[PDB]
Amino acid sequence: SIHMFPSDFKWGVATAAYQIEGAYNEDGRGMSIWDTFAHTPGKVKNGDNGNVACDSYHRVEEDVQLLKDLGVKVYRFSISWPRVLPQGTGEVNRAGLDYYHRLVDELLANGIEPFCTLYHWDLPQALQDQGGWGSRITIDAFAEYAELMFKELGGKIKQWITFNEPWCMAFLSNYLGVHAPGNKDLQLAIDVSHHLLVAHGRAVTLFRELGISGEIGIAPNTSWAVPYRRTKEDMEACLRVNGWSGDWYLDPIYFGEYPKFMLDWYENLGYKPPIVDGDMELIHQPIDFIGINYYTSSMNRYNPGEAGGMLSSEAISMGAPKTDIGWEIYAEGLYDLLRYTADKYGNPTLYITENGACYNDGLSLDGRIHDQRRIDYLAMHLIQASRAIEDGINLKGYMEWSLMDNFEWAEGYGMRFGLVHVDYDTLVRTPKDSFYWYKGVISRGWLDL
Amino acid sequence: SIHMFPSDFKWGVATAAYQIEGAYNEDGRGMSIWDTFAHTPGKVKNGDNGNVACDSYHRVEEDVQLLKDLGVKVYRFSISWPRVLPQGTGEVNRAGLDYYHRLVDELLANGIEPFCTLYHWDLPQALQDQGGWGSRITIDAFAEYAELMFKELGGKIKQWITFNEPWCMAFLSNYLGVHAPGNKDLQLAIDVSHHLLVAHGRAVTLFRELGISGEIGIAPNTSWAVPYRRTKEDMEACLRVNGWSGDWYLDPIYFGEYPKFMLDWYENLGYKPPIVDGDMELIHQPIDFIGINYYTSSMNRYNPGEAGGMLSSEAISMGAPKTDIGWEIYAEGLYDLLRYTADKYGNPTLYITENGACYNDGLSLDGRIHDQRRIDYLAMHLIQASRAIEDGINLKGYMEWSLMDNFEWAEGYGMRFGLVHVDYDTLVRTPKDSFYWYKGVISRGWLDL
Amino acid sequence: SIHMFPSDFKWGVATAAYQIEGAYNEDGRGMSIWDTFAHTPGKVKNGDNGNVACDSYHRVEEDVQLLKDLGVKVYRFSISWPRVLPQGTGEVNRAGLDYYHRLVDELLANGIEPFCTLYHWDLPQALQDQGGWGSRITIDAFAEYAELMFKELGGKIKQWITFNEPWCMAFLSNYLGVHAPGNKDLQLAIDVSHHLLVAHGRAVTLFRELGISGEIGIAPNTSWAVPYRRTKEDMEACLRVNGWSGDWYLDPIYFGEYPKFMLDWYENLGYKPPIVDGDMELIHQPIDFIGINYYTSSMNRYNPGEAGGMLSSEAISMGAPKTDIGWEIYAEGLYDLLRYTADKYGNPTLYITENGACYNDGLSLDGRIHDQRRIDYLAMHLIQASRAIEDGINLKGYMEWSLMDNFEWAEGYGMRFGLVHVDYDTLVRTPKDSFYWYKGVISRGWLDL
Amino acid sequence: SIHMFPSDFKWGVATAAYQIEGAYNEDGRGMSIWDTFAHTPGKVKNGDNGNVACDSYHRVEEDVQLLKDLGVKVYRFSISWPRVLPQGTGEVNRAGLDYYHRLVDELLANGIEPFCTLYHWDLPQALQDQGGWGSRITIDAFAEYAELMFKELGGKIKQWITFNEPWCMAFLSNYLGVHAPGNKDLQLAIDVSHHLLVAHGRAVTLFRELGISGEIGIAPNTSWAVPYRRTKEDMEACLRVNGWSGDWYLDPIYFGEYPKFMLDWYENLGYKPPIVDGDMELIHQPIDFIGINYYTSSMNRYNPGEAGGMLSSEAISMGAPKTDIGWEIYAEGLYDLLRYTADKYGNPTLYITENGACYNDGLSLDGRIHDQRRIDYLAMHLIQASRAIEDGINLKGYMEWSLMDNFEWAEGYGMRFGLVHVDYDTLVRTPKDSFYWYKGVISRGWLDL
Repeated sequence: SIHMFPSDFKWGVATAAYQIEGAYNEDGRGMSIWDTFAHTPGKVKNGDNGNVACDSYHRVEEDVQLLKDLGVKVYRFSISWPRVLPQGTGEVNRAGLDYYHRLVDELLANGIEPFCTLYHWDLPQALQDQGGWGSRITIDAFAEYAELMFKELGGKIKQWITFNEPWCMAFLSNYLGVHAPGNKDLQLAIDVSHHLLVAHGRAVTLFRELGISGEIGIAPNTSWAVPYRRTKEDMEACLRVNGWSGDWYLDPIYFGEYPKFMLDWYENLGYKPPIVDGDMELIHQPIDFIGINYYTSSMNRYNPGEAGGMLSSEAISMGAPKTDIGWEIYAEGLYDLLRYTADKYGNPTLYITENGACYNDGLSLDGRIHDQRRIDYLAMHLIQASRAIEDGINLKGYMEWSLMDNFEWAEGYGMRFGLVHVDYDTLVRTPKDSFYWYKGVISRGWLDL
Repeated sequence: SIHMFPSDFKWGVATAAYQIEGAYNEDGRGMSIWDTFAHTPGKVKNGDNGNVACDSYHRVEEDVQLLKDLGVKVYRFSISWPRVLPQGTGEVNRAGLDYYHRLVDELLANGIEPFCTLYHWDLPQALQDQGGWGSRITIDAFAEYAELMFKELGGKIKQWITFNEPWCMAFLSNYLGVHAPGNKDLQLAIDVSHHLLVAHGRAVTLFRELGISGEIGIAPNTSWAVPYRRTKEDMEACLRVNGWSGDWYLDPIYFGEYPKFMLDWYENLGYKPPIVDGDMELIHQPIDFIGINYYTSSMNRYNPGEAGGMLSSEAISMGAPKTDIGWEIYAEGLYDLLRYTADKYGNPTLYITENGACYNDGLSLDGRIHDQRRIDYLAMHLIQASRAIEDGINLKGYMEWSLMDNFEWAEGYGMRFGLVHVDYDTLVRTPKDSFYWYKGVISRGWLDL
Repeated sequence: SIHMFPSDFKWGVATAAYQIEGAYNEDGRGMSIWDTFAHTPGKVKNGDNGNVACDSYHRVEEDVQLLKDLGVKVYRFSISWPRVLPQGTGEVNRAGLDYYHRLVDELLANGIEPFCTLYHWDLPQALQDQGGWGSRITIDAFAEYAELMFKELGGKIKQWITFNEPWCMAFLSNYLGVHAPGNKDLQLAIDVSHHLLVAHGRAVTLFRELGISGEIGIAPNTSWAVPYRRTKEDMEACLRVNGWSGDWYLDPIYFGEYPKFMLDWYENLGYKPPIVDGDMELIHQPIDFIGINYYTSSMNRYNPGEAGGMLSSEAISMGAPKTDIGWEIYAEGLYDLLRYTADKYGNPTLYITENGACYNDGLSLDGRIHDQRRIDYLAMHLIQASRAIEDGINLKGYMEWSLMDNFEWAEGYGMRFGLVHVDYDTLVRTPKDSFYWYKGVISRGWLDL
Repeated sequence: SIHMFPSDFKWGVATAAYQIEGAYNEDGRGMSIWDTFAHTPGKVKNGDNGNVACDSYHRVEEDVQLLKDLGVKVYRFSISWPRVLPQGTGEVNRAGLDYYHRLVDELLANGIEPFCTLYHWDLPQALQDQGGWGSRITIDAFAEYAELMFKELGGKIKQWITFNEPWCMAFLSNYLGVHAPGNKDLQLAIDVSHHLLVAHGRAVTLFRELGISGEIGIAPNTSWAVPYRRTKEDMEACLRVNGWSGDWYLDPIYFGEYPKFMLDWYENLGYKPPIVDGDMELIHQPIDFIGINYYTSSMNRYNPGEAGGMLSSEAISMGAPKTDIGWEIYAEGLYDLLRYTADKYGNPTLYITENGACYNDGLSLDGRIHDQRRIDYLAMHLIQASRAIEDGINLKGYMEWSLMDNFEWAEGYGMRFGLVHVDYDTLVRTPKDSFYWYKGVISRGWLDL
């Protein structure tokens, strides 16, 4: 069956600074909360860290070569805040900016549109020492940072993302303690969520004031959940899942207010966002697009007990196949999420800023990586992406997650999400079968599956 | 995650006369349309036929042993019409009835509840020579047949199914020409559908009049389809899918009228059911349960062109994993179908009379059949079955399709659906891993997946 | 493509006394030229002999069981002359006749038609000591032998073959010295050819006089050859190939004279058949059928040099695939041979008395013999057999060579021609995949290939 | 057996522009009907296209190196019409001509004789927009094209072929709709067949007028068929097979008239070639040779029903071994075809312009491709080629199909016909075992098989 895609569809791939760059202690780069976290014994699996990663800092040419070989039209990457402003504010490290300029220049020179992500969890340790995202001071620092990048790369980059996966940097980091800084405080997580949103709003305003042409948005990893039973309590239990991960950030931006149902939920628990008068108006700035980061979804039901958790929404195994990282495959969730976002936010421009599977396939004696499982996963989701477009949703692009295997945060290097296999011991890069497959999909513009 | 099942849940397994029995030309058994079809060159793959099959006719003890080893509480099987009435009517072949009595006695002796299926596509050739289901004469023959079985086994059997998968015996057989008799006439298929329904209604009436205690119903293989786009035309295109395969038979029974939308669809094409005055009232007889036969579902969209077919409903590949027979795995469709049936028909008693996967796994040098794929499939669907029960649907039982590998109709013996591996050359039966797995599920009454 | 076969087509399989029986020195059996030959160092590969073979002499029940499992309608076997008449003449060994009666009775009891072959190369050593087939005395001995068998088994057997593969027992044995007795004399080979024909004629006459109902014929292994070039000399070179192996025996029977072209060829070399006045008339007796033994054919060209040989007909490799015994696969040769025989001899009743492939496939760890190569070979030839029938040729039956692996004469036990695998060390018989395949072909009566 | 070949035998290999070149959108190359076809969803398997192919456009040196390593004396390639005349007529793209000049120069520099093929299905889309070969305008365009190439490369190339496989570009493309343009109209296919023949005749005339020394011919893929039964109707059914694919084109050229039997066949169906007065005389121009393209042949029989098709000639499976693309191996058909052509057309100069097998063998861990099946196939056919020469047929050369694996039209890249393995993902070329084998055959000039 032929799954068609628009002629002007933006095919791309994405990466993240700390996950691929390496050279963490070079050319005046300051430490980030992740350098600290990774260096802390017991925080990352096997004691892995992004010290070297894929060494992309010294392999701009190699990165771009993979990109032009893939035939990608858009490349999404992030800027390492500590690399341009080691202290988060003040002294500008030109050596860092030089790298990003060199990268962007190569991209442009090869017809690849840069999709820059300002913040991808690598907060400068200096700012963290001052309270990190828990302090409003960091909001100022981010505004300074954003303005700097807008002035530096704003003339070459016309695709900007303020924060990538707000829930992960806020709740998974400050509430669940799985990601840097590694705190376990619900209120703090809510504080961080509020401060990042204000920082975002201010960044959007600056983008507009600077008159720099292009688009700017935010990329939430809106968690999806399907109602176990057709009950009001189950549907609401599922609404809270996408509510505390996506709606919590998109609503203040689009409507100038946090989602009511979530506010009431937190309020009943004794939690409220530290809203300083004027904040909501700062956050309430029109953005050009929403970045959808999808990987999986669950089947939830209302449960007031421990099984339901803070959201009293218990997930129930569908018995579905899982990726090597343990996530269930529910391709239909992509369509459901896109449909939801399109309905609620007035069908704005949507870009799948992240979508991929974790499959640890290595090299066969063949010399190649036969990751059919990744191909199958991607194919299923691209079918849902095409479905959404056919269903009138404004999906303007798709960027599969991870160009190459990288530092998978707390999981270390064990989990592989890339199209290009990276042997971390020899740093040798070998394009997987999925690479060549995706290349063909991009070339054709359609899928015969 | 623990998927619970009611204490009184009827766990079972099913088979079909011509698919396992064998001894087609023994003890006075008359030929059926399938004996003829299978014997016709080019009709069945490799020229396979149910002459011997699994030889269950001579292995009653072996069959029952597998059943008690599995721990099954219910066993669904069918009666070979030509074996009890070689000419479809008149002379009663007691040798045939003896077999069924011996089987039923063994079942009862081992605490296994018989779930008898009167008609499973094996129409006596003698009746086919007179026009088969295209002639109203066959309706009389079936009424005679039903009455005979009700009087013979009615005292031991309290679970009766008139027709199994009406759409298959009607449309796939007389419209698509894939199954016996192998005709290609839409109107004829509609005629057959009407006549089988009248025969069903008359059989239900007889069941009531004979005062035989128990339950009686019909088992449709209601094809499921998911709307590609959230469009009225797509939703209607999907409604026609379940409409011409399930609603077309259940509506005349529950409401005393064919589904309006289907009537109009056929009418516009110049097709109408041969309704003789009084027929609808004969069909409109209350049944005790609905037998749900589920295996897969599709994703359809409206299409007036050839791609849409007669129903102008084009199926679009989900890119989902498929069984060895080529059917996509869409476990959620089970829940959707059960939910649909429960809503429309007043939440009647439901029994999943068929559900399984076609996986051709053979014996490993291990000596066992490691069919994890079948286990995974079953597990996923049982999770949906439990979901339905949790969602208030009256699902009272589950019977996985095929106790052992058998004659898969037009596919011959190549496609394996059973829990027990059957080597057709040596007729040796070896329980697969799925057998032992299902056994455990039945024993526990729940599933930890 | 469906290759149909007549409803009354005689499906069968064949064996040979010395190749399967065993018990060479039991129940008063006399030695044959093959017992002597095989016992002679250097005559048979590895020093193998038919002392035990498949031990079919003690396994009548097992033989017949394989036959009824195969679904064969006709079974062709041969009578061990030394087993019924140890000295070739005189004293009758009733113990031997008892075996054949027991075998025939079992066959008849299971609906298997016996196809008896009087002579299959096992000439009694006693007669060989008197000159063997080189002496006219043996003609008398054979007449006595034939009469004995006709009187003994004539009431149960209605299918008789006097001599099997005359060329092999004559030329390959007395001219090439590869088979028993192992002589190298062209004239002697011609003498033997003449004497066996007279013995045949006399046997046919006796068959008629005894009034025993049934059929009687001879089974030549008419070697086929295709003209390399469309030249008269090449066509004649090819005619001599089928001429000295088949025409040389069939012509005296059908026309009462040896083929002219062959007579002239031998005459020019100084060779002539020892025709005693009256002989040709004795040989010129009407037979009921011709037994065609086909396996392969070649591509020949005229060559007066050594490469052409005695017949000045040099074979040229077609580069075609070969069986494990080294014979090229030329299925079309079957049709060509049948067509030739049908044209020349007035389209008489034809029976493919031998056709199979030598494939040494053994048991896999599977426990089965996956001899797809044998299946493919048989299929190709059965397609040609069906072709011949469609082309109006009177082919009334097919008997694939070797029911089970046996003593392959000079090749010993190394070459396997059977449908049933025989482990010569343990004497265990295991039906190969070809067995089950052929069984299906016989059952259907057609072939979907 | 030694199969000898003449000392002056022209050993070669062949390729096709769109199948290997790549760089479809470079140096001003215009689109062809195949670029369009391949780019159309659902037209080519997996959505493959000749965009890159083997990238031979940028690898002239590599191509020639393989050629000199193979020891080939002749290299047959085709000119991409859209590459020299992007619009089919008018503006000459010198960049395209430069490539062909560079290739030809390298060939000549290494002692390799160029065998140029003007048309190999890649008709300029511009001409197709005007009706393509259905319009007589294209005849003019081809005449202009031919004249251009004759003037450009005529001084270096002395071996010219106007059209390659006329039946494929005509019937398979415009009647069966399997190849570009993809039409289904018998009359249109007949129109195209007529127009290409006129274009051919005009091209031959130009070749003569320009006084350019050398040879010029046409290469039909005359389909061969063997009579199932020795019946007149079957023989005629087989004559139509080679008649509508080869005789239909060769007769107007050699005799100045379409084959009578074919004319009558089409006429009875209501079809006639659009013969404009003077056309037959234009086509009736003496050619220097006939290019025989052989791969397989069938066994046909007369059949007025659907099974017989338009030609009422039903093919019957020989059960013979097949190549990986599904074609039966019938080596003898080569000899039969050559013999037929030699008899009918006055034994003109013949060149096997195409002959090879589709075997998808890839690299073993050995690092080499052990394609013994291709070697066996080639060997068998070369034996028939030698046979033809020995039989007095004027076979002056052999060119095995595909130097390297390439874009197999509608089959995409999945089917491999080359002597050199091409990994389409890495574009790495690895000589297969067949390469080294063929090299040896060319070196020796004979074959010991």
